[PDB]
Amino acid sequence: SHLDKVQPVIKNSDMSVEMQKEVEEVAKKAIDYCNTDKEIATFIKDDFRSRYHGTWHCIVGRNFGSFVTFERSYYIYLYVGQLAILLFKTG
Amino acid sequence: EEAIKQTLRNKFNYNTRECQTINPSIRERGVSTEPPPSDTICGNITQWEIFD
Repeated sequence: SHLDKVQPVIKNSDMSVEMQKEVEEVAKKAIDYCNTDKEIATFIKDDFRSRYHGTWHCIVGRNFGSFVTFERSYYIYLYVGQLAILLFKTG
Repeated sequence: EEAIKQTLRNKFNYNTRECQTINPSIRERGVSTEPPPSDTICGNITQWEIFD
């Protein structure tokens, strides 16, 4: 029932609704698999890099802020509990 | 009349110069440009590690 409790929320999602839905599952799967925050960042990047190729940069934490240059239609910013999974691909 | 024509074309009434232009020799070369290697870095920052 923990997957129903976390209920991951997506403030800013400059991405297609299909690719967004995939991130929610990976985001939930990442946290319940991982023992620390450093491991969460590593699992997300590696999983997306395999699915969609290129140069991802993943950041997650309690309190931060983020001005970045990204491949247009490859940027999502979702917060779950107190963890903001921020992933973005660059050229 | 044929000989007279050949007799009309002289050495001092029809000089015969040679002229060419200086042409550089063609040459086929390869150049592969590969950008700097890009290394993954993983850093975590907590309030204590900053203060420490």
